[PDB]
Amino acid sequence: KNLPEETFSRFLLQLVGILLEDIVTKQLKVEMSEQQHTFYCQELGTLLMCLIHIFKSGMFRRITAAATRLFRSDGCGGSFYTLDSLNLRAR
Repeated sequence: KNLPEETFSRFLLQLVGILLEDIVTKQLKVEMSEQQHTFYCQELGTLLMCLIHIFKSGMFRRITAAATRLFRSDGCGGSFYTLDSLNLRAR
């Protein structure tokens, strides 16, 4: 028995995990071009803007209450991008 809010928040956060683990460790020439890297940055920008509008506009309350309980808890046995891995990628 899984909640819909859990599925939405896990999907968005694993997508940020994908984008971050791509943007950090992938070389600027031998894999992607310059326009591809700028589009990576633009995609992650509009994704975090959609996440901010979800976390701020107040029409989405259950999604925030879902995110508060899974940001804080650990990854399920390493089967998820846990939060401090995203902090390593951000730092």
